[PDB]
Amino acid sequence: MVLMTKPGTSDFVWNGIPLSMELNLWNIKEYSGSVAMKFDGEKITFDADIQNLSPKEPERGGVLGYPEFYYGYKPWENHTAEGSKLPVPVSSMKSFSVEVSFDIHHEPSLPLNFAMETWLTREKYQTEASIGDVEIMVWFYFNNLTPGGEKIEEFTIPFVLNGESVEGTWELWLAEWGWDYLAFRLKDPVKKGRVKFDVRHFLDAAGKALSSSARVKDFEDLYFTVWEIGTEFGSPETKSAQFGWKFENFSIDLEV
Repeated sequence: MVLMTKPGTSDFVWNGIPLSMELNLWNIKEYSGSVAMKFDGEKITFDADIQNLSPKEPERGGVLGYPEFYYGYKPWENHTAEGSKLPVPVSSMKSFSVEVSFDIHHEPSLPLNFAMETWLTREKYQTEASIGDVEIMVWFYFNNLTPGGEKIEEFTIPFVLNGESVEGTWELWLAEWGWDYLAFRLKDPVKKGRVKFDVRHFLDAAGKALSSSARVKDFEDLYFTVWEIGTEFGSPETKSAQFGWKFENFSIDLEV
């Protein structure tokens, strides 16, 4: 159904859910080698064997790319597939569960993570995030990579792993950049498996962590715009990257 072999975005429908896939190499100046992202109606796969890498914005440090798929409106791209129910204000979200099976492989030293995220914005359809907005990530896996900012707290948050109810311990990392960056990183990373969890628990934790903020105000009034799922990779010193992944059994349930 969808095959992309260079940076780009395509919409698709998976189990009746309208989505967008983005072979996202946003911070890569140029590369040699190959990338391929595919959706065949039942699974999305991504593979990369690229070299000659260097950051597009060196001084910002951080990752090189984030191949991913998402439901909703991604502000930085002013894009959403047609028929999405997002954005919705945080306060209207009773629940938003996400379930997916994943299998990630990568050369051993590669800075990489399996991360999902949303952007909470003051206006519904912004084209950028700035002071007053929030980026919230949820990392189920990481290899030789720490989130931006610094660790400020740990949260116990439940989820279903391979069909079993478990309690994860999540480190919350915070950075105040052009917007507020919050990353919850699971202490026992999982490289492969199936997870089902409710985004509402992460939004509840973020709100508690930002209640004293001088930048983020009226947290519950922000708009939950999108749910992105992918793998960030790279660092300012990564010159080549070989990894790939497969996502299957995806579903989301939004209750407002």
